[PDB]
Amino acid sequence: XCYXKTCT
Ligand SMILES: *C(=O)C(CNCCN)CNCCN
Repeated sequence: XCYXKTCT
């Protein structure tokens, strides 16, 4: 998930 550039 890139939800806040978190790109997990
Ligand atoms: C979120 O985008 C992640 C994939 N990592 C980013 C680059 N491939 C997939 N979903 C989160 C992990 N379960």
